[PDB]
Amino acid sequence: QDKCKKVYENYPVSKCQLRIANQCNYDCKLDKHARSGECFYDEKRNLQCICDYCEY
Repeated sequence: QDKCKKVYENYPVSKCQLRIANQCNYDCKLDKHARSGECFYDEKRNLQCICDYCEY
C-alpha cells in the first residue's frame, strides 16, 4: 500500500496546510473518489492535494 496516488495541481496549497479544515482529502473523495486523500510537498517543495487511487 501507499504506492499509488494522484496529485491535484488544481488545488490551493492553502486549504492543504489548513490542519483545521483540510478540504483536500474531502475534495478528493468528493470527485476523484480516492481512498482518503492527503496533502504533501513535491520535488519543488510544493504542497499539493495528493489523492489515493487503488481501492474504493
